[PDB]
Amino acid sequence: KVFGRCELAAAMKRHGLDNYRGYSLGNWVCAAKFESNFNTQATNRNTDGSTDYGILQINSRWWCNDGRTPGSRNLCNIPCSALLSSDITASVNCAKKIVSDGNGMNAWVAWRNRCKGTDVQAWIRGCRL
Ligand code: NA
Repeated sequence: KVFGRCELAAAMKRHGLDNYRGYSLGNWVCAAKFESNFNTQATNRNTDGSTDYGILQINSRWWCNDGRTPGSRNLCNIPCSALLSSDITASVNCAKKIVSDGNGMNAWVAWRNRCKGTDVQAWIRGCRL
């Protein structure tokens, strides 16, 4: 599924991500824009052979099991395939664990490089929320 901007903002809010760990909803929308372009089926292979999955490009190194990342953990206790669903519940639940891990949203390198410090409210501007 390819979400619209305000449609994803609404889905993230419904799943309790708005101001989760003090990150406003525009921070989450901005991260999703630059990680996946709002596509739940987004995948990206890393040079180390881990893979990033879904709207927030969650990595198999630590967070999900894909059976092909030697030495990796599955700290969200999910198959990485669950992160590709039209239903964002698994991605949101896992992102809550990631952003609690100690470096906040810096875990998302696209957030640090493209969202952090910017006018992230623009990402929810005009949305009925
Ligand atoms: Na893994």
